[PDB]
Amino acid sequence: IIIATKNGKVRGMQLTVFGGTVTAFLGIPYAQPPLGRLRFKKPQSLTKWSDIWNATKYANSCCQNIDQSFPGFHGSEMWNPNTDLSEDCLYLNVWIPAPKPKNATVLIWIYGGGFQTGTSSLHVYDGKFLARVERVIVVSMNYRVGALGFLALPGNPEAPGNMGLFDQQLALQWVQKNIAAFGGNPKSVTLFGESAGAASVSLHLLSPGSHSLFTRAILQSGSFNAPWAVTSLYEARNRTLNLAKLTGCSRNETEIIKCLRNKDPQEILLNEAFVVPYGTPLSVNFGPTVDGDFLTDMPDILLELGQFKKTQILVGVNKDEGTAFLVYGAPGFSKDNNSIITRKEFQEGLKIFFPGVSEFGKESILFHYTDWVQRPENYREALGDVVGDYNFICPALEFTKKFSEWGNNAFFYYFEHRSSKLPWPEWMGVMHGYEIEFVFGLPLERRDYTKAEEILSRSIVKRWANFAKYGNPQETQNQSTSWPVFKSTEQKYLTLNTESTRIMTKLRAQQCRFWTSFFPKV
Ligand SMILES: *[C@@H]1O[C@H](CO[C@@H]2O[C@@H](C)[C@@H](O)[C@@H](O)[C@@H]2O)[C@@H](O[C@@H]2O[C@H](CO)[C@@H](O)[C@H](O)[C@H]2NC(C)=O)[C@H](O)[C@H]1NC(C)=O
Ligand SMILES: *[C@@H]1O[C@H](CO[C@@H]2O[C@@H](C)[C@@H](O)[C@@H](O)[C@@H]2O)[C@@H](O[C@@H]2O[C@H](CO)[C@@H](O)[C@H](O)[C@H]2NC(C)=O)[C@H](O)[C@H]1NC(C)=O
Ligand SMILES: *[C@@H]1O[C@H](CO)[C@@H](O)[C@H](O)[C@H]1NC(C)=O
Ligand SMILES: *[C@@H]1O[C@H](CO)[C@@H](O)[C@H](O)[C@H]1NC(C)=O
Ligand SMILES: *[C@@H]1O[C@H](CO)[C@@H](O)[C@H](O)[C@H]1NC(C)=O
Ligand SMILES: CCCC(=O)SCC[N+](C)(C)C
Ligand SMILES: [Cl-]
Ligand SMILES: [Cl-]
Repeated sequence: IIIATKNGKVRGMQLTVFGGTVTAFLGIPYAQPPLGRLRFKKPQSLTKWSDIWNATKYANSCCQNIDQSFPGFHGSEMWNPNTDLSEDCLYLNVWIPAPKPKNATVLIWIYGGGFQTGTSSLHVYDGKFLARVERVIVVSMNYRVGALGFLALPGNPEAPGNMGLFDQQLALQWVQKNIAAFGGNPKSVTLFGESAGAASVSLHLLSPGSHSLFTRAILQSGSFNAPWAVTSLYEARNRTLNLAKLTGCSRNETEIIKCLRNKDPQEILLNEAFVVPYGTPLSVNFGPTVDGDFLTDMPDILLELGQFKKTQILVGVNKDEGTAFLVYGAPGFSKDNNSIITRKEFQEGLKIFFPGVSEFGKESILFHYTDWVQRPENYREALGDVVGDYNFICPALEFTKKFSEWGNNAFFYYFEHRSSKLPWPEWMGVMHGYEIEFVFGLPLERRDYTKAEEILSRSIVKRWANFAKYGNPQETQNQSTSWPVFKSTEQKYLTLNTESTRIMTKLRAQQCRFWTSFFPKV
């Protein structure tokens, strides 16, 4: 099938899904390749073409270091790019129902990866199931990551910072100007993403330039107020310079960029890892910064003072968000044994996750998380919760609380089902990033998951779809639990699992009081 867009014609491909058919347009360019003099600069508008652009395969993934901690292991390799890496990577994908819809709601996915990795061609981000089952149009895009996408030199158009965020924004603009041609409704666009993707979504809720580019937002395990989500102006500076020295580019800050623009992508990727003296396993070396363009002030200030797009949001986290990072630096941990660690190892673990923190700061963490209720796995579980609560759960809850205080309906979920096919060991539980497959409906495919998981995925897909279409995450036909709005007082949230869905209140009340009130002082 051939669709006519503002920049030219594009041909897609037909896909057979669940006895039906979906039309996919993989790899549509949405900006001039950020190459040469364009490296480090904001994305430039694309040059219109003649003839038909074949959008029948995923495009290149942006340059990024790859996870090599477990060669041959599907647990980690499933997140690695499955497409050739290249600086020429500003492309997006579109999955539309068949027959062509007339005014369908649009779901725009923004992948996570700590702003350093990720790509939209991953198997778990395939939008064809949603396009098929819910008749929504699914869009996803690749955006620059790492130094190539977030190198910051505030005020300098050569390397202003947040380039990756601008790529996402330019992609959202593309949908505004072109989605109607694919039978989509530019007035009904819901953004959703996980981890850094979620933090990205939350930042679009704060960026004036993105206000008119979408309707609603879904944030899975992430928000800009997460401690790893925004790079301080000081950090950015010390990192841009450290990268300069490491590539023999130290200089006129503008000449520094000119020098870096001659370096080979690999030389840059190779040195990104040492810009931080003692980084944590989250390793967000180059991320969003208050640039004065995309972000006009410290996000915490904007959130606190109600300066953001007023709309409905759906926010949530997984039960064991932190476990996954333990095997990437925490001493005594391993995906090949029960990882029963000691108090001493736990203490060294804190050193790893809280590098620049005072000794008293770490002791307070120990004090708060070690009042045992003896059990050999006490420290193993405490460290996991420490990492999860500090980096994801508490920041997500705080964001939800503050956001809803300004009148908008908000819904919060607590994902507690561990995939029956999870490659990681049992002690890691309901891991970070493993609810994604349920949202994209992979379990709907019987060729693979238990019956219970198929049903769970179906319910989630319906709730996510209803939220996108109507701003209300309900499943109204199968006598399902009603999802209550989250309010600052009651703080009700919904648990998602195979057993039975429940309405609970004040998730991690004691732990977040610690991370949100006390800790920020030390
Ligand atoms: C800001 O950066 C300095 C310099 O970092 C060093 O040079 C970079 C290019 C990279 O190779 C880093 O690994 C180097 O550390 C940091 O100061 C260094 O701190 C480490 C701590 O282990 C020490 O070993 C070095 O001697 C220090 N180098 C200098 C010149 O002071 C500094 O810590 C960074 N600032 C912050 C807030 O972390
Ligand atoms: C779980 O494994 C860790 C890591 O050890 C490695 O992986 C194992 C599966 C096995 O292949 C080992 O030979 C590998 O070295 C164990 O942690 C190590 O413990 C020893 C002694 O306590 C220590 O000298 C190492 O530095 C540790 N390595 C690190 C940094 O984790 C851990 O003891 C194992 N847990 C169990 C079952 O006790
Ligand atoms: C696009 O695919 C069609 C398939 O028949 C082919 O004819 C055409 O040459 C392709 N376009 C390019 C530029 O290769
Ligand atoms: C799509 O729906 C919007 C309202 O949500 C409406 O304004 C627009 O005309 C519709 N587009 C179509 C079907 O032409
Ligand atoms: C509702 O229940 C039916 C049959 O009991 C099931 O096949 C279907 O998947 C469910 N629909 C949703 C949206 O969960
Ligand atoms: C590095 C710790 C384990 C991970 O989270 S790997 C990537 C996960 N995701 C891309 C889904 C955010
Ligand atoms: Cl102390
Ligand atoms: Cl239910």
